[PDB]
Amino acid sequence: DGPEKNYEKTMAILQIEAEKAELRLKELEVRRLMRARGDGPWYQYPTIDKALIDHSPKTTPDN
Amino acid sequence: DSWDKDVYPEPPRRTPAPAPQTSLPNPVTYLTKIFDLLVDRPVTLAREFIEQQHAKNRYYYYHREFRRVPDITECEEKDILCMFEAEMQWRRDYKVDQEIVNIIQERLKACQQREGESYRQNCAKELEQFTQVSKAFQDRYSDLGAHYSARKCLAKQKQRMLAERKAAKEAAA
Repeated sequence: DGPEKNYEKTMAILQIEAEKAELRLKELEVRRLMRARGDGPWYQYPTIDKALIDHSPKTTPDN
Repeated sequence: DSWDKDVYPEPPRRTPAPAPQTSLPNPVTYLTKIFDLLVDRPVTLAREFIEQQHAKNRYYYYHREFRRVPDITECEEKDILCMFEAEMQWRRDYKVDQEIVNIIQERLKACQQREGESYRQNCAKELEQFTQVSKAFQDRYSDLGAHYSARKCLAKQKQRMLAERKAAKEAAA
């Protein structure tokens, strides 16, 4: 096949690779930031649900 | 002819026109015409056959033409597309340089025997055009490791420009 075949295929190879590599670097950075700050979807560790608590009046007041 | 004197130089031919001082027949001319008659003519007519059958069905080819592309100096860093294109262009220009220095190699090599014991004075200009093709080559392509890249070539050009600017400013203090 003509040189244009291989060459046109290969810059597409390089573009896909680079658009994956900078994505990998940004993924490392995002994962670190979101493990440290935590203000986002993942790396959010569980907590206590607010539905378990009860607000109805109790036997003794001020509790 | 297929070639030309401009890129394949050749000194004008000159022969002594032998005029023997003796009456003995000249042998070399006789053996040459004999070798012409029993060797040159049959191969000549065979090639006549070949030339006519070539002309019977002729096909052509063309110079595979390219075009200029953005180079590393104009290539953006991390821009892999123009990066690869400039790499291709620079490598083919490197091959161009190797080929042209090969032509100068053959020019000077053939000139040495062409000009004789006089080669030291007629090929000197040819030698003059060699002592400058090497040095400039060393300026454009030299010491580029074994993974030579258009980026590394640009880095070497960077060395050259900083060195020449340094010399210019140290001359100007």
